[PDB]
Amino acid sequence: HKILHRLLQD
Amino acid sequence: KILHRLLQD
Amino acid sequence: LALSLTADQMVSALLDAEPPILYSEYDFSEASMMGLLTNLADRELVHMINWAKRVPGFVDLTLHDQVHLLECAWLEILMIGLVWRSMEHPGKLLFAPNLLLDRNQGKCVEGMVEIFDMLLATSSRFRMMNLQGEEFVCLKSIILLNSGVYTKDHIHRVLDKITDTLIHLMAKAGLTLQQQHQRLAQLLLILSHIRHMSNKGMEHLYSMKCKNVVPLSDLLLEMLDAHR
Amino acid sequence: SLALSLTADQMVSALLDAEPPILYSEYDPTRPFSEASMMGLLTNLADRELVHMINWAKRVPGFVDLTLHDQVHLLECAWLEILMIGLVWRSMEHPGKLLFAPNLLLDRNQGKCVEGMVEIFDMLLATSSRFRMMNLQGEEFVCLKSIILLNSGVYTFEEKDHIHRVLDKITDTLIHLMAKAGLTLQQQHQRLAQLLLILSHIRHMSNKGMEHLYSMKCKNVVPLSDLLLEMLDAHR
Ligand SMILES: O/N=C/c1c(O)ccc(-c2ccc(O)c(F)c2)c1Cl
Ligand SMILES: O/N=C/c1c(O)ccc(-c2ccc(O)c(F)c2)c1Cl
Repeated sequence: HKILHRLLQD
Repeated sequence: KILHRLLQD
Repeated sequence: LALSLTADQMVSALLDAEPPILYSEYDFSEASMMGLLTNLADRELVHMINWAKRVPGFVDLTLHDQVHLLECAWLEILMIGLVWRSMEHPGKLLFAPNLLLDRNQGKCVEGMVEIFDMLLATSSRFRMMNLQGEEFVCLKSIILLNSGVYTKDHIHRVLDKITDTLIHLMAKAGLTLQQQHQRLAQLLLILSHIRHMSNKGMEHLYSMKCKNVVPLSDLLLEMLDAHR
Repeated sequence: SLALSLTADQMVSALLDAEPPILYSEYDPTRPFSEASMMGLLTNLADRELVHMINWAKRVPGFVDLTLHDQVHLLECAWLEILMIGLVWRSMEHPGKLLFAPNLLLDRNQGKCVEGMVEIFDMLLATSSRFRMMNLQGEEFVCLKSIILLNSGVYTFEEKDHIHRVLDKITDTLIHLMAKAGLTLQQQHQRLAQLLLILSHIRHMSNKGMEHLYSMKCKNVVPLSDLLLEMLDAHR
């Protein structure tokens, strides 16, 4: 998945 | 420019 | 003159000024379709110039300012027109009565399907809002006067008059105050999407140009070169 | 949803508190600018701002109600617009200059250092000039920034109805602020329109900045971060 996708969770 | 002429005419 | 018109007279004037619906020379490759779109657009552009001269306040502007506004807005104006007349053809773009294309015929040209999809989504939105002809004409004039305005008080005063006219139409239609403000906002936010779509269309048209093949009119090339 | 339940005043309060910090650039005054180094500054700065932008978007009422895929799409669509409206906003009290950061305040002539950049500086400056002439307020700015986040990607989509409900709330909020500020009823709708029309100019600049950024990538002028590369590829 995208980096953006991971930042949205953290 | 062509647009010039069209505006005047 | 513009600043003196009533709401109803603004609407009457804009309705009166509307350009004809043109037919294409249609009777299917990447080149033939593009030739059709750019042929149609070139002819539409000539009628757009007469229409602009009939948008209240526009003939007050210098020739130089009239040119700049049209150079900035021409594809936005063609596209909102396209979206408007496609409204009642879900999943289809009515480029002309004899040229009703679906999203899949957009795949006939590289990069074109994405633009078609944006055009179609906007048509769907107009349909969702039950956009009215009177509102459409107001929005089209706002595009003309707004898009290149930052690159003058008279333009902004005319723009406010058109806002007044939009609100007039909504009040006349029974909307509450709160509903009028919400709908005005909904309508103007679409202008953001129409700017986006013109920007994408311009880059596309530019790629088509450098690639030769599809011939563009001198006029279209010139409008095109104003964005570079 | 709790967003739909917020009052106008609570909406404004939420947005003002969610505001990201003003960040510093890694500008080095020991060295002269090159095209590469100035582009390096802007992209490094944008990258660090993006991380804060993500925390911010999560605090925009209604945004957390969307799926991750919807949140990703909206941010992919609006990130540069959101960065640029912020830039224009903080440049307001610096006529003729762009306050990228407190330690990086550039005029149009410095923009010329990067090919094709001056055109973009000029648009940004004109927009700042416009904010200044309208006397845009911080409460209006935060509303407009949140509208961009929710609106720009919205037609590239149920919950779409949800998003439009939230957008309607922000409209009610803008009107509430203008009324509270004493604007007549006519002035309220006139200003609402002037403010939203600016979003068309912001969209324009974003599209031009996206193409410029892509140009710098493809000419190997500067290395973009992986996050930046991803945000950019969403537009190509
Ligand atoms: O590169 N092609 C440009 C283009 C496009 O991508 C999408 C639509 C159109 C177009 C839009 C509205 C029109 O009325 C038209 F006649 C062509 C063009 Cl010219
Ligand atoms: O290559 N162009 C990209 C660009 C530009 O043309 C203008 C401004 C910015 C920019 C805008 C707002 C910011 O907060 C930022 F850090 C950079 C970029 Cl990244």
